[PDB]
Amino acid sequence: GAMGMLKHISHGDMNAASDASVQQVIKGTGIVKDIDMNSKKITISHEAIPAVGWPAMTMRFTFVNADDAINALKTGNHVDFSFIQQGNISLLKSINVTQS
Repeated sequence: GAMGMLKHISHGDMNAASDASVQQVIKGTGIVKDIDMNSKKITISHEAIPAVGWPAMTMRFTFVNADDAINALKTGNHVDFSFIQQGNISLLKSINVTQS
């Protein structure tokens, strides 16, 4: 053996953490069918999302904020998006134009 080990990596730190956030923002893609800003729902005709197990069909994703993206993008445009499953309520987390 060869004595004289070199401490390259060390902590010198005292912390503790215990979490694994499994609430992943469920991203899909589809074409904007309608945006009802009065009813606060973006109706996106979405392609097959295997994550939730919803095939190629339309769905109203309810949005928290009428964002620059939401306001500038409209019916006929192909977007990507992100949402969560709040019971049966699809609460739209984010929505981006996939080609720009």
